Amino acid sequence: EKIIVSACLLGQPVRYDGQSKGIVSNWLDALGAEGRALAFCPEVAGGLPTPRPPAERQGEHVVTESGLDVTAEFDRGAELALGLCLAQGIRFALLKEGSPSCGSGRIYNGRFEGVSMAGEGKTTALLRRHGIQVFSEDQLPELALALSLV
Ligand code: SF4
Repeated sequence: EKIIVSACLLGQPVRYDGQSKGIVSNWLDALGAEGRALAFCPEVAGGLPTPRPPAERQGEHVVTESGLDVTAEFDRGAELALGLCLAQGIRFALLKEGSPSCGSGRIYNGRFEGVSMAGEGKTTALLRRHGIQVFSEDQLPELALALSLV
């Protein structure tokens, strides 16, 4: 049984600033070694470049600080994540917290002022709407238990 993982959590330099959010986790390493962790970046899959300017949700819209609307790419990446899960039989996701794409518990408020609020990213919202459970890097034991049970 596989999971879809935010590519940045696996150390891939696909973050908006070309950096990575590689996490230290023996369990995630073992899952990867078994070919069960499918790296995925909604923003890069949606057609956005690396690097790219920061973006925040404003309701259903996703915009940059300058007002550029990038919802089309966010929604494409969200739909490609779902497509990958349906094709591979994946029903769990390990996505990056705070992201306008991958956030599951929190996101930035859309005012470009460093203020976080409770909410979810566009990919997470789509995945959960289709019955796929989304966990963050702060919920690895919960995700591991859910995956061990099936
Ligand atoms: S879109 Fe998601 S997977 Fe891609 S770099 Fe941003 S947080 Fe990581």
